[PDB]
Amino acid sequence: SDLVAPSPD
Amino acid sequence: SDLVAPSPD
Amino acid sequence: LFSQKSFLVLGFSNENESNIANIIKENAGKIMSLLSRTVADYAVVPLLGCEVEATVGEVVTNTWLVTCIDYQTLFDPKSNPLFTPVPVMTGMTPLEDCVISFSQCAGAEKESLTFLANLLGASVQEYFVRKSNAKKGMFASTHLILKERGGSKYEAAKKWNLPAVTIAWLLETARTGKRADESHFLIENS
Amino acid sequence: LFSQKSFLVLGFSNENESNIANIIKENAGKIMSLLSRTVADYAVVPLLGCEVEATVGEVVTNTWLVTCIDYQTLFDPKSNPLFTPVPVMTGMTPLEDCVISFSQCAGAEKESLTFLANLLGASVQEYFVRKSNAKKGMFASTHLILKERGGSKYEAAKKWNLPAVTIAWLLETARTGKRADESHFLIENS
Amino acid sequence: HSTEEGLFSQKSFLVLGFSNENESNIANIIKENAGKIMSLLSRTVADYAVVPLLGCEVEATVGEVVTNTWLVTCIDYQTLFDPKSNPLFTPVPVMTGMTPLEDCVISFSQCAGAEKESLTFLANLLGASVQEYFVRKSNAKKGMFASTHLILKERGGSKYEAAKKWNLPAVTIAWLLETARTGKRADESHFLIENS
Amino acid sequence: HSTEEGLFSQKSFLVLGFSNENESNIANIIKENAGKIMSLLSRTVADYAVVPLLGCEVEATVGEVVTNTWLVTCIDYQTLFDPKSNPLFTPVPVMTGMTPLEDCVISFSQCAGAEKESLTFLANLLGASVQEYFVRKSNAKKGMFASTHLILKERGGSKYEAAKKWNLPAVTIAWLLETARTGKRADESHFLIENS
Repeated sequence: SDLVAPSPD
Repeated sequence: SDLVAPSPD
Repeated sequence: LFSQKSFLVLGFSNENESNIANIIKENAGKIMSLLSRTVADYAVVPLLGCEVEATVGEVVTNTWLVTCIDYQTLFDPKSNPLFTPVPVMTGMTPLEDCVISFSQCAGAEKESLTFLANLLGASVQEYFVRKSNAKKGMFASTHLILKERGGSKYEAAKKWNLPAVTIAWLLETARTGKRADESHFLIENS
Repeated sequence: LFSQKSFLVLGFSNENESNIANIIKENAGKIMSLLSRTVADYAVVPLLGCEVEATVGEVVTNTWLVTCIDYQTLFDPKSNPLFTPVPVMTGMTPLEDCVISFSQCAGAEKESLTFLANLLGASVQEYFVRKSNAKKGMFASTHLILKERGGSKYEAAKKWNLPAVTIAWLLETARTGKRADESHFLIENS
Repeated sequence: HSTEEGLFSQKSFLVLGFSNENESNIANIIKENAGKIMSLLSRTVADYAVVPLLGCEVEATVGEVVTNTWLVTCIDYQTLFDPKSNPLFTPVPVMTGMTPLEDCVISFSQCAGAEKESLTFLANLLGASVQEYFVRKSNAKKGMFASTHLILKERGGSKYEAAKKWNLPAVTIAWLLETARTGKRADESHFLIENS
Repeated sequence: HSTEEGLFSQKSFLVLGFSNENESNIANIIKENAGKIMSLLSRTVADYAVVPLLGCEVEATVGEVVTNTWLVTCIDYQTLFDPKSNPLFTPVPVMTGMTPLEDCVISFSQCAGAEKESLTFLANLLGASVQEYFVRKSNAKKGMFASTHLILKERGGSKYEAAKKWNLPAVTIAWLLETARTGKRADESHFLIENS
């Protein structure tokens, strides 16, 4: 992608 | 020039 | 000049208060007390206004005082918007990317206009220029603020296609905290 | 947890003071008086510090309190720079053109780091991105702030050639009011 | 620590008391670091007046009076040093006309650059010779003179150990400044580097 | 690397072409480092003639003609640099009266002290402005101008990476010297820091 997701917590 | 001078006062 | 007029001086540091009272006395005006005597003919306040706790004759700015003394004429406070408190949306900097030069403005008026421009975030340069120059230390101007069609800087704004606008443009920007639309205030439409 | 420890709570609005005193009492700590009793073991203050008029045991931040309660462990205040007042050059916004995303930060630590970034003028986005996108409402990131070599965002910073820096970078920027040199704090040199 | 941040961005300076050459040199250095230069007839109060090490007249109101030693030190380390943190950053009090260090030979340790240049100026003004190298014996053939005093900032380093080993006085910068201030050669025993 | 060894022990110098102020300043610096100062009427040939960056007349035979840039650099690093190892250590050829860099704004990386001061002098002589900080956008409010060129010595460092990232030219010192020597703004593409 072009877009890195959250640190989910 | 390229540059207009003050309102001297 | 100010013979038979009386003044309160409010909102200033101790030093500036004493300085303004002295200028007033030189033009034959009288200075009043806290919990005060009578209602003063004029209250002199800072440009942006301040608290006015007493009923007073006309709330006026130090800009008005010095302009009256400079032209030795008692101007109506209603004749210029800088003679009375100027509404400012506190904390707003709508002109942060602008570079202003003034034309046809002098003395106290020019000082106050410069204060307002900087407070809103613009930088003010004495000279009006179209190309930044690192060696002479001048930045390209974005706006000309003036009063009349005419003059060197007017002509320059036309040659360089830069907006040349009325003082009303700056006061409305200050009042709202948003950059006014220059195209509603062009000097060309005045 | 906080059995036999006593606390002053200082510098907060009335509401926030009462809220922090209540959290302290739930972990068995005791809350002290003005003109005070004895010198408290801990004084809890805001993140940026405040006036501490009494000799006290350790000046600590509300960030320390919540982190201790969250991990149910009494951390040494010296073990993390956010557990004690953070020096901030007041009025300075050295990161005004930056866009930060954080990695490996959670809870109270992440909240405080975000507070500091915004106070210095940066905008903080939960997601780390390399190209602005109007439709999804995300702006390209300039900086990654993290703790360790590793993780999704670390790898992304490398692919996109964006600086990935330590928390020390932000605290030093805050302390001086000038953007620190990222190249002295790279995660790669840690 | 400042990348590509301007050091003096949004600060303004008067420069007073210097020769034409040093005036242009100082204005030029200030401008390279984003500072602004104000006029003698300017409307407003400058943030700083930059003056010589021993000071000069500052008649117009300014924010802080600072020395070029302060200016140059800030620019060299790209760090905004507090002017009060080192006594050479603001005018230095000197009893004019006194030469109390006339038979002394000083070497400095742990001083570099602008600071060292100004300390050397002061020692020469008080009548002393300043030598770059710290040696215990004059040697005519090699053109070196033995130093009488080491001035330094902290315990440690080659010249510090050499002064203990050769049993020569090692004193703080305050010793030199105190002598200049009073016009009398101060007592070395109050300023031993070992006491601190 | 020299403890308490004198840097210029047993060397002699003429100092030519400077003002009275710089003359005394240079003689004083030489003497602090154990060098000898010779007379205009002296018997013998001095080891060195110290001259301005652009040179001046040297009518008496001397060992090597060197610039104060060389002098000061040696003294600052307590290292005896070879005068041929850096082109600014001996007079620098300048086509007098040419301003080929008149619209340029230069920042330097990896240059410090005396070297940097002399390179800045040269850029101003050729008509350019020198800015301490390397930025890509002028900002009127903060008083900073965007730089047009980075001049540096090696690949690496914050300003190098910034010049690649912002796609601005990064050139060797030779570019600046070559322009001065010829009086025409030289071709940046022969001097990219990346090619070396």
